[PDB]
Amino acid sequence: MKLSQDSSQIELLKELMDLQKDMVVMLLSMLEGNVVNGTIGKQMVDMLVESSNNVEMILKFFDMFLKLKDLTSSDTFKEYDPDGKGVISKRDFHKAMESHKHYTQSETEFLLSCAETDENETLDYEEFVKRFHEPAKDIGFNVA
Repeated sequence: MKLSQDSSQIELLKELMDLQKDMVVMLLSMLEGNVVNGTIGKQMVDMLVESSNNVEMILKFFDMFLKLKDLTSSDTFKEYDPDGKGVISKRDFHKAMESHKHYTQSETEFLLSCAETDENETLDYEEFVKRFHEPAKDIGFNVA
């Protein structure tokens, strides 16, 4: 949550999510040979219950950075940016995520903060998506 807004720690965020992927891998390894209603599975669900808030916040991170893809690829976004140039205004981006409306206002402002601002007020949303979504696609798979 903290590193996403800043633009200098992209590599640190990537390393952190790599560590998260390895942790989920070890948990899946923990879950080998488990029978239905197994003791290890019960202990795992207990751990998730103890870490409920953190799991919730991670899931929100992943869900917004996964819906970013079809938000960008929707036709509403492509008509807020009719040209195929690939740069959209900040106001047009705000209006696009409200026409899509799959994002709340909190998600709206968080995505705006995490998006790099430009002097032309037109950010490369291709750069935005190919920086954020693909890591989300790669690591969130293990959580799912």
